[PDB]
Formats: sequence, C-alpha cells, structure tokens
Amino acid sequence: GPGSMSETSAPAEELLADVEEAMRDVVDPELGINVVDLGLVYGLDVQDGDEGTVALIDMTLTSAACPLTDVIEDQSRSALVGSGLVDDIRINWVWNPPWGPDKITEDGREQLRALGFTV
Repeated sequence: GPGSMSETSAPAEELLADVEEAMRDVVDPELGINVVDLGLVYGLDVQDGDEGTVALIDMTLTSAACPLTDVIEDQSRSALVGSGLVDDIRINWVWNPPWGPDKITEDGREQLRALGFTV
C-alpha cells in the first residue's frame, strides 16, 4: 500500500521511492503488519554531528525479549545505510527503562574501543 506519504526527510522525489523500498524491508508483508502503527515508532530523532550521523528510533516489541530484535536492526540498518540518508542508526527497545542504555546497539557494544574490534 504505497501513496504520497510524508516522512518529512529527503526531497519528495527521493523520499517516495526510497521509503517505498524501505517499507518493504522494515514491515511485515507476510500477514500485513506495520510497526509504525503501534505509534511508538513515531518517536524517532536523527541527530547529525561531526562525530557522525545517527538515526535514533524508539521501538518496542511484544516483550522486547524476542529474537526479532536482530531482524529489525539488520533490515533497518541495512536499508538506511544504503539509502545514504544516515550511516549510523540505533533502534532502542523500551518497555520499562529510561531512554538511554536501550540506545546502545550491537554497533556500540561489540565495536567499543575497549574491545578494539573493527570490521
């Protein structure tokens, strides 16, 4: 179900096509569920700086302890980084704690300087 929708980001030409593509990977077209409709995903803040360009996305799941986290992270990060709109993202899972620690994804955790890991 496409249409002239408004994500506000990107020029109307680019946004339409790119979001149409993104919405294919960041949705459940199997049974037809759209996470955005849960109306927590309304909370997204993309902060750009000299350090980098990070898209923060406030999300939640049935119990936030489901292995669906990998799926949303992979599909979201994969597309968003490919769209070029943002390079860094962080999907945080909130159902109890204050928005902060939840925003530490595999990007920050595994590739922390203390680990010295580099891909």
